[PDB]
Amino acid sequence: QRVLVKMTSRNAKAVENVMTELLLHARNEKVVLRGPVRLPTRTLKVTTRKTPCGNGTNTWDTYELKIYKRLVELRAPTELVKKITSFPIDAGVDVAITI
Amino acid sequence: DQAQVGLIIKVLGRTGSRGNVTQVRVRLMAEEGSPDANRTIVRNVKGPCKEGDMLSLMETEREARRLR
Amino acid sequence: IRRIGKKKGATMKDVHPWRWVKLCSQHFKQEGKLMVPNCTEIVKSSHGRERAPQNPDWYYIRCAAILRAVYMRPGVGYGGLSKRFSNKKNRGSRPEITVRASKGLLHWGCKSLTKLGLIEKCESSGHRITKNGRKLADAI
Amino acid sequence: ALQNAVVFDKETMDKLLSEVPKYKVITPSIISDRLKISVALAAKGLQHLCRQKLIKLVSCSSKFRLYSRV
Amino acid sequence: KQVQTFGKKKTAIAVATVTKAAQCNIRVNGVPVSQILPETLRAKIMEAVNVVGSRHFARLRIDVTVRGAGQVAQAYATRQAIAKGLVAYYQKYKNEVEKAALKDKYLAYDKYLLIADPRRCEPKKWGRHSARTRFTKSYR
Amino acid sequence: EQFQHIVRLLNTNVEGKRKVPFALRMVKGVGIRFAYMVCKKAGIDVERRAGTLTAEELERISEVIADPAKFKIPDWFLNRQRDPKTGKTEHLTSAMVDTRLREDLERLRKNRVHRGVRHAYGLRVRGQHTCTSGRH
Amino acid sequence: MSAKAPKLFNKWSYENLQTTEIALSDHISKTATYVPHSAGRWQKKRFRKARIPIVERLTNGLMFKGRGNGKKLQAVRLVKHTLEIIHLLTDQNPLQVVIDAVSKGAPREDSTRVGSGGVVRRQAVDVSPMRRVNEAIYLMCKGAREAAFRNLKTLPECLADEIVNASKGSSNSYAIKKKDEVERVAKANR
RNA sequence: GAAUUGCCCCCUUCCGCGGGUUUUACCCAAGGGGGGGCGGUAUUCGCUUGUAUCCUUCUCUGCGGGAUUCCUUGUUUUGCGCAAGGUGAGAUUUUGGGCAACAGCAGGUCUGUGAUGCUCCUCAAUGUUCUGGGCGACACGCGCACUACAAUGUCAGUGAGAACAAGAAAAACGACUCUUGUCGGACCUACUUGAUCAAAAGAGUGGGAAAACCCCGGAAUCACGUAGACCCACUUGGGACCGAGUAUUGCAAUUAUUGGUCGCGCAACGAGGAAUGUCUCGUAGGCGCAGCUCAUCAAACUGUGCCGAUUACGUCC
Repeated sequence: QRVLVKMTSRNAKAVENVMTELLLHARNEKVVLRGPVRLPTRTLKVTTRKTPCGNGTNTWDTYELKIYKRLVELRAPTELVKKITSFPIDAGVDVAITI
Repeated sequence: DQAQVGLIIKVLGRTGSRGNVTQVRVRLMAEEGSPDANRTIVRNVKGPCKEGDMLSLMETEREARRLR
Repeated sequence: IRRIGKKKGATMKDVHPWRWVKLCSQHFKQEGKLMVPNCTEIVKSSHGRERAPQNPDWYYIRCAAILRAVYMRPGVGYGGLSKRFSNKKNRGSRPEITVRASKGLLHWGCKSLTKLGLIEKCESSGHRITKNGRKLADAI
Repeated sequence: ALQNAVVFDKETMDKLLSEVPKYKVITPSIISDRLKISVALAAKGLQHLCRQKLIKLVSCSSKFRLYSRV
Repeated sequence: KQVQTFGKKKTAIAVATVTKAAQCNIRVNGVPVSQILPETLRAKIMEAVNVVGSRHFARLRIDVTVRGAGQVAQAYATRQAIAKGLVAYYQKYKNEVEKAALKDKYLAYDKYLLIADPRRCEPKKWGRHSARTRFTKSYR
Repeated sequence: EQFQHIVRLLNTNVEGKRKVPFALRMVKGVGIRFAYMVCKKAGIDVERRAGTLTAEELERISEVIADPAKFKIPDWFLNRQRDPKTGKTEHLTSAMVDTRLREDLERLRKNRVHRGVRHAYGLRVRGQHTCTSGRH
Repeated sequence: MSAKAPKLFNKWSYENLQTTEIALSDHISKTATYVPHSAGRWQKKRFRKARIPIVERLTNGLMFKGRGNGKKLQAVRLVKHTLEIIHLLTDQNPLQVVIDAVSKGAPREDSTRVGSGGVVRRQAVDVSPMRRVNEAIYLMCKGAREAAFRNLKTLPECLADEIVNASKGSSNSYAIKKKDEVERVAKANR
């Protein structure tokens, strides 16, 4: 492995606060940053009939979720990673998968 | 076979009973100013029409409504 | 390596290797004449004889895209499952022959399982398609 | 009797090598119009006239083949 | 000296490259352009070279990589990629004069050079068997 | 010289079709049997039916249909394998297609097993549905 | 060059080419492309579908029905053989034939309905140029399809037969009958 | 480093002479001379064939750019606008969706719900019953609705070879071994073997929690200068029914569950009456794949892609 921080979320304008600002700490602030960035957004798509009984003209609804995914890289910091990560914990339903 | 032509100088109306046909206004070109004198006539035509197109007539002395 | 994708690579470039594979026999042409890998028939098993054009492909292709082996190869098999029981239609392919072919090509063709191709027999029989056939007459 | 035939025969190969190479357009089909032989063995038949150059070719084709006079 | 370009048609994107060898000739994929088995498609891909002279404007060496649609669409993609390349190479390594000339001959012809083509395909919808067919049922 | 017209291969008339396997279909007999022409001692294809009992002789073919366990021995290729009144059989007929069949029918009829009940009434005996098709 | 000005069907020449009728001169195009396969978008506006080369109005006009149909590429390949037949038959360039066989393939007068009263009454009504073109294409192609169903065995041939028997004025073709009957109706509904 | 080891030159110009020339001018054949291209800092080829260096055209994605403008001075009333052309990636609701007022129907649903009023039933129950067996949209002269496959020679049918698509799908279930509070396996798929002899099956190993594995996603339609078979016949067109053998799924496949090869085809059906369905451009039609349901089985439904037209762009009958 290397140090790979991934960020996943259910909406945009959530990810951007975490990534695109508040990984500031590793950016130009103290140490090197190699920044790759963002990945295929996936769609989770659940088609569902609209009538609670059997009648009608056979209408439907389609519902959707969006996933959002991000990814950034650091070249062996030796427990500066503690600092860098911990400052943004922010926004409900953003999760942070550090490797 | 005798095939007389003529030019579509303008259009008049689109007049049919389902839009099937259309009226148009013809300048004969077999007009010689003397034993053919027609000036401008009108005929019924069929399918899409546009000014400056030419059409083919094997008959003349029939107007596009008559008295019938 | 250059196998399949050199000069032509239609029928012309397969006929010459088949011709080669005969003559000096160096390759198994195992019993089982009865075997249908592309299906659908109510008629005799293969008209042009299945074994005859089958052999070249399973070194050619395998050294073109390199380490395409066993179940990879069935993908360029064909079929519709044309007669079905007033059902629609599918793809299908029967895989087995590829394995016994690649064994009967392991005398000349495949260098190893791990890497593939010798000095390329068909880089040679390929290069005489510009030049010579085995005959020329009226409609070639 | 035989609307179309399988036969190798006298009159087959006779009529072939006289009437056929004279014709301006030659197809395997039109020999079957003479109520004589198929459009099957016709094809192959023509190919050994064309070898001996009684007739000439116009297109290399598959199923669609034709020939002309030499 | 190089340039790169892309032609496109439907989903299929085809990339391309132009480099100078001025006694050498054009291929697509690995197969050379004279050998590309459907006759009609073969014709089409040549019309980027027959329009705009011969080897007079283009004895350069060109190779393309087509990805992502079936045979027909691959053809049209190719044409665009070739022609784009020719143009672009002229712009960079030569004057604006002779460049503009090439353009006039393309656009004249029925190719219409920048035929990028916005048509794709519109979606299946819930009340239909795809995009304006609906369903059939009795007693309307 | 002389062409075919109404040959026999069972004392049963057989068209002189100009490819060999397709004539034999009449004898029942179907395409993915015949292609044993290799082992049948006339290896011919692309050859008329009319050339019989010459040096592409008739009883060659005929014998290989009678006993196919000496011209090569695979099953999965035989009408009846593992008979349920004898140990094993090969079976390639007529004449016994309308006898052997009929006997299976009769057997089931007797002891009244379900397959045999349904077939006396002429109803479908496999999976099958009725009440919309088949309608006579 | 021998490329830049030359445009040929596969060797057949557009260089000296005429339409015998002034009526359908501008509604029968002049081909100037190699092969009869092209994009679309000529049905995107009311008149643009007669600025398209005539060999495509043949190719596309021969594909109808499902059966397993291979559509475009298929059609082209048959047209090729057809033209070849024509050339050695009448000893004339193919393209010229076609561009005449069109013109005579379709009536100049027609019969339609002004009637009412629960019954019809029909007058004689002339036919615009655009019609005559399209009608001719149609009926020739139809004659082929029918003729080739189980009669002959030939795969192009009866195509060529319609075209040739059209251009000369013969009643052996499909189209020329159609024309005759339609005018023997129209002109006598007056 | 490895491999093939070969192409089954061109342009421009001047002069001469013999023909064709009406003297002449003009023109064709043949030949010679001069000028200019040119093998350019390049024979060609490796998604396992490896060293070094550099880049972001093609990919991915969040937030943003991107036209009733311009002209025809046409048409129109100066107005609202309209038609043709131009500009352009795109030209008029740019294209396809989702959303959608007021007033209602005694439409459907008490078989969606710890959504329910009043009633019925309650210990030999109309409850519970994951209990054993049967029945269920399944049982068979017959009518009707929707679907799929055909009557073949416009790929048309059994055989062969070539190229080639994108949305999408998979991960946790108290048992197990780990220490002191947690690893692995129950889901996909590759390769290899089985295969010194059918399919279907069997077995061992490895990867992937998904833009890493499967995957360079080798779809089918399709293409063929493949000298392929076939030949107009209910035929090798179509299969419906029907018998035998075998393996897998599952606690249980008998009323055949699903595959997979032999026989049955001599069972229908040869373009279809009255009548009738919905469609205007990447559309109609043809063709295939995935998701859905879920031990097992899709001619259905939902979604994505490929091949891709004819006619009209009008009226009120």
